[PDB]
Amino acid sequence: GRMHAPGKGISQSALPYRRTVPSWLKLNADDVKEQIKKLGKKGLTPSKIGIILRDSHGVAQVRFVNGNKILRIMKSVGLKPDIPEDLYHMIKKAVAIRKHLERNRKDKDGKFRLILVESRIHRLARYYKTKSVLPPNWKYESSTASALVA
Amino acid sequence: VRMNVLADALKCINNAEKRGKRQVLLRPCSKVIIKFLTVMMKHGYIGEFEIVDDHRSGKIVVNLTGRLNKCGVISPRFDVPINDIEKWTNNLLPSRQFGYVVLTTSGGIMDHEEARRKHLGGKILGFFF
Amino acid sequence: MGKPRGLRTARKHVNHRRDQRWADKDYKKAHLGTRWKANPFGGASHAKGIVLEKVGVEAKQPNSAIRKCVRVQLIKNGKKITAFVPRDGSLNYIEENDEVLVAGFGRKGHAVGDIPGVRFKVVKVANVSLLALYKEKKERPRS
RNA sequence: UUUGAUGGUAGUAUCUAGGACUACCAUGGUUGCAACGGGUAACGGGGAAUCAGGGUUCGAUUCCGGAGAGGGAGCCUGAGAAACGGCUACCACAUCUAAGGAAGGCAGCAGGCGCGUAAAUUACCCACUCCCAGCUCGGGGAGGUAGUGACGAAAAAUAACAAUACAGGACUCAUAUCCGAGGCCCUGUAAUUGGAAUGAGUACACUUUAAAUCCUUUAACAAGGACCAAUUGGAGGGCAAGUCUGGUGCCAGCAGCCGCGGUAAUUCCAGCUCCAAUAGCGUAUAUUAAAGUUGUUGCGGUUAAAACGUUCGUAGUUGAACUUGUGCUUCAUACGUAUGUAAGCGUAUUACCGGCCGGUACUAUUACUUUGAACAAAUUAGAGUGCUUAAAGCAGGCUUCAAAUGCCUGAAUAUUCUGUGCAUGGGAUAAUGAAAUAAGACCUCUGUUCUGCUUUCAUUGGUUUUCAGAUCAAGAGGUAAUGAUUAAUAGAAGCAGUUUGGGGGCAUUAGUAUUACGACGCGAGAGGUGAAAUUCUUGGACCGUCGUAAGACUAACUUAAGCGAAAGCAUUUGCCAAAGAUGUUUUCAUUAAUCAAGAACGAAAGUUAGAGGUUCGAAGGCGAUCAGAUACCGCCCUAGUUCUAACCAUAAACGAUGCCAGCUAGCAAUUGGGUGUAGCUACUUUUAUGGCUCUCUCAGUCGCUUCCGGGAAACCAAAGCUUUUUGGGCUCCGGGGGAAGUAUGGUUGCAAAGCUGAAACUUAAAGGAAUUGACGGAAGGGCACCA
RNA sequence: AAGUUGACCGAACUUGAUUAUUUAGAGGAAGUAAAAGUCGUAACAAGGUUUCCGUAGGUGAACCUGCGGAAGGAUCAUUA
Repeated sequence: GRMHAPGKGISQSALPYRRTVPSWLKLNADDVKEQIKKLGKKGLTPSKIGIILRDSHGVAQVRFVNGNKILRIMKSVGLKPDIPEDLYHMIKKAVAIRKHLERNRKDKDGKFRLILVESRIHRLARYYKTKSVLPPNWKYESSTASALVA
Repeated sequence: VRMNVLADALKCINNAEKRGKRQVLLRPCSKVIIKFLTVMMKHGYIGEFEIVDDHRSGKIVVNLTGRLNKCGVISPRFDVPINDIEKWTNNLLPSRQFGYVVLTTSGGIMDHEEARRKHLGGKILGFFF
Repeated sequence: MGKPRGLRTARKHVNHRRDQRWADKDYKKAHLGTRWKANPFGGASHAKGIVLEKVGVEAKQPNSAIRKCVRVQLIKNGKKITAFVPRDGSLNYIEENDEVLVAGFGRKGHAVGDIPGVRFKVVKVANVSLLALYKEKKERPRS
């Protein structure tokens, strides 16, 4: 593992075999609709909505309580992001390495960490322009980029 | 990364029978590789194996006898017609008494004795003797 | 070790063995044009010439004998080489500035044994087949 | 690509398409899947040489195709030529000439010169096969046919049968590692001698053929070795074969390599013998096999030659699982058993008529694969066949010794011309494809919208509806389980996440030390070293001491710990940005793997430009030692070490070991995280925490022990799973040693130099891991009056 | 018919550039063979200053020295 790092450590979620459990849920299964988007209107990316509802409702996995995933439910409401989330956070990192480098030069090991994160924004761009959620003519230019993520 | 499931479940068989274990755990059982063992099951080499059905990719816990000697895969899957099927049994299998080279012919997954009577050709999928 | 074992790597394989045959000393010897530029023989088995001088090559030690060679200028491109004559006798049978036929020695161009540098061997001298006049079945003409 | 390159457009031109040519617009076209350029000792293909396969090398050469007639250009006539056994000119060579001029092209067949290692007669005829003409009849150095011919293939002279002569073992038997008789189921050497065969020659005639020759067929002649007379290489090993005899004496020479030879040579030179293949065989160059030393089958890269210093990274090469799978009922079918052809349930594997059966409407795709089609022969594979056999040949055979259109059958089938392309079967494997707030499907078949045109308005015209062959859109609000596979012990990203680490940057700050100076006490020494001297004491040194100041370096704690891509990283504290790992019923959904080119970093030294300048210290200058000492040792020191802003791009940049992935074992430690130990345990009260305890658990890293491991070993849980030439994927590098990382070109650089990178010539060994001796500034343990 | 005007094919020579080979060269400097010459002993034994590497400077010559690295070392190391 780790395309840009040595550390081959494995860790993930272990989703069980049973699907439709909770067998104890208080309300409708599809009343997570009006709490995916009511916390989607607070600017939360669907990673944060997948874990804020593990503890209040507390729903286990959304793709078994409803029919489909969290990102598909938000654009059924109409809260899909301008740029998808694993590029929104991958660019905000590469923004911050450049803002650290416009005051702290002599640093050839924060610069190296920028070439890493920029060589993989160019790998998620090169894929999202194939599956057509990013259009063509969409590049990483690092002079407009800081007004996207902020 | 795994460019074959068939290599990462046939060396895993072959490494566990030269030590003489009686059960091998293979991962993660493409239906290509189930019908490879089913060729080997009905010629005695393999016991009645069990497919644990977890809904990610699958796992098999394959029983075996100990009659196996070398059960590997050929890669890349060379397309073999019928007239050049014996250039791949001569230089590969130990003698023309026994052993098989398994083919994925146009009809199914079969060995090289059933394919030469049914008159089918295909790709080489692996070998066992 | 190495080689790409994918289905569509016939491009790399024939590229590689073309690339890597140029390390072999036997391939590249016959594929560089020096059987005419470096070979004083014209890429061929024999050559004819006219001699210059009858000389003694000092043999490489442990062996120690002056070796009685002949330095000849072949007429094909004027290059001046040194050939070895066998089978003692063989220089009272030469009588300098007779036309000689010269061949190789045996190790496919380069030098052979105790004689350093000398790579060629005299076959006929004044048409009368030196191996046959050595056993006196042919006589060299007094003309 | 000005001067046609890519296209459009109109033309011209040609037999015709066409930038083929013109004019006007357009700016295209090819390219790392190798364009362009160069080389070629390149005519292409059929095919040839050689191997078990996979293959390498060659093909001027009789067959098809192209090409050209000394070099180029032009052209006439002709259906056909840019023809040269046609012409015209120029160029180069030559020719004749009475000096005005005229003609010539053998890379046709012969022949001569020349070059060469390298290749034959200045012969005979159109009978053959066919071609051409006005064309049964002419012509055809096309073609056939003799002469030369050891290129190469085939069949095979150089004796054979007996006798005694001298002789061997063996058979019977006196006898048995002694010995006679029948010496013999033996074979040799015999110019003993005497016999039987014969083609080699020879010669009448014959057949032969266009006329011949040769062979075959042949009346007469023709073998006794002294001749009809077999030689080429070798006799140390590799390699089957005299430790023969004379000669020479590291000479002469031999030997592919290893090796021989120095007045005994198993290797030379000869004699006497012997062994190999034999009308042959030796040598030279090339080439194939040998070669698992080119590696697709099938190599090697820790140490033998070889993982880029590091990581990104495009081209490229490779890429997780998932979809109608079968079950029953059966019956056809090898022996209550076996369906291996098929038929019946998973709501409809394509609608009609014909008498289960045919016309018949309809076919997501490509790779692969089945059988085909399709196409030259010779070759090759090779069927059949007594040219006497043979290689060949495509004939021949029979009734039959016949009479006899009197018969019979030939003259296969294939690799090849491997692939492309086409037809057909298959649908395993592998890609693409589809339905997302539906420009989704059938439907709501609504007529809202269509498109159109042939049949009739007798003919023929106007009014205009229907079927409208077809084609757009349906009255959209209604009837379709109305549509999104998994979530990889793949990746990515997140987290109310808790952390953790000499990771990098910037500030801040501490520690003693080493200097250098200031005071003060002291008194003649002090540095140093093998011994020294250089050196420091105008004594106030050395030393002791309080100090101030400066630049360096961060000890001890310090590990078989940690972090980092690698080079590297250690005084606190703050701030900055980043990272692995663990945890996670988080998120996305194949985004991943590795990598030419290209990018970023890259110890030290060296280089630039400043600021520093303690310690150290190449260079330099002294003192010793030493035969010598430009060295080691000792003194002050310079560039440098230091910081900044750039350059450079190399290290034994090492684990001499590329990266992702799966598997295979013990044993003990520790780094980090998690989770049960009322295991202990610090005390707010025990609890909350912290410390450890054993017990688990991830990612490992160390360590040691041996495999069912492997290797030449040393050795290694990888360097193994490289079976019984094996196969998870990707990339780089090597092919005996030198010459040499040189020369040269290109490129980078301020330079130093870096990344690329040969050949001539030389060489029979270089090298790796181990073993025994050697038994030395190698440690250990011992011994002796030759200590 | 000659002869002619203009176009177009164009040989050919003269000049320039561009390649692609081959060759003469004072001097200079590396390599190989040649052991049997001179000088010293660099390395391998703790080769008598352990060796090697990268990099700079210096030296009749092998070599020397600084800085950094490695063990292919003469330490796999015992020091709560």
